[PDB]
Amino acid sequence: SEDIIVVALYDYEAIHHEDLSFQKGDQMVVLEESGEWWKARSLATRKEGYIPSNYVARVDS
Repeated sequence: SEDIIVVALYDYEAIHHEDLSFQKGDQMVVLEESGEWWKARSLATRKEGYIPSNYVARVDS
């Protein structure tokens, strides 16, 4: 029973309305699945926005 939580493997700063700045070793949950831009919620701040999946890793935690 996996889930849609990913981890940011590199630092990234937001740049839009529902954007999200994560870090090189951050953890975020995904709210929906899409192309390379996934919408997730950063648990470190309970916020949520976009995150380039090309520099992230999907996991069930």
